[PDB]
Amino acid sequence: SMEEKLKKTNIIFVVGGPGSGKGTQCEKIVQKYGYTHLSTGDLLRSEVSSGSARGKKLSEIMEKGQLVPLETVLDMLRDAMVAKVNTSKGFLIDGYPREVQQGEEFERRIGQPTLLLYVDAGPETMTQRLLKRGETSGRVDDNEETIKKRLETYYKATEPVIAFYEKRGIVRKVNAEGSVDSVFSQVCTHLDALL
Ligand SMILES: Nc1ncnc2c1ncn2[C@@H]1O[C@H](COP(=O)(O)OP(=O)(O)OP(=O)(O)OP(=O)(O)OC[C@H]2O[C@@H](n3cnc4c(N)ncnc43)[C@H](O)[C@@H]2O)[C@@H](O)[C@H]1O
Repeated sequence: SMEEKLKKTNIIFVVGGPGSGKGTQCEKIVQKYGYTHLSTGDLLRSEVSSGSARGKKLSEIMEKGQLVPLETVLDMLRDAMVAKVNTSKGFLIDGYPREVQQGEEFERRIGQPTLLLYVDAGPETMTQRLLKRGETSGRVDDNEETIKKRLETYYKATEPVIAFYEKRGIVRKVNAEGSVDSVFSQVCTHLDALL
């Protein structure tokens, strides 16, 4: 089973706000440590690209800055894991869990996290990076009004996730401000402590 195989492979939740640099940092973790980077947003956007009726409904939700329903995103993530479970040296789950129920369901049905890497940026920094990214086409959810809704959703639903895992004792926090290299230096100090 999935649950059985995953007991021998580390799972790291990587959680931060929109434009926190979480994805950027996950790609550097892959380069250095050779974990599997799975992004729920990337999975959802591929389904938009497919032009399915579901992709249509997903673009509407993402373009409003809201959370896709839990079962839809958890099933896609699960499939992505099954596809790599026999070769993976470890999983970086980027952008899930984004609400407390998402963590509960994942742990009940898939597996338990070793670590939550909290990429902690301020909202002014987040807004700057997303407005900058929005100067090129490709992410229509970088619309300035959608940036605001994404930040609101993050503080309402996603910050409570950090506090939950903090109590459990698995949170390692990095200051997400500064250069990519300076943020990654912190990430490495924490990962090198365990890995
Ligand atoms: N679990 C879930 N449940 C329900 N719905 C879900 C879900 N997961 C996703 N969704 C849906 O999908 C949507 C999109 O989510 P995501 O795919 O996670 O997109 P995001 O919040 O923009 O983060 P992303 O990883 O792309 O960007 P990053 O912070 O790396 O920042 C990248 C930008 O910052 C720049 N940057 C990075 N580090 C920098 C640094 N140190 N200095 C300057 N710029 C930096 C980069 O160059 C780049 O421009 C959600 O809003 C939601 O609707």
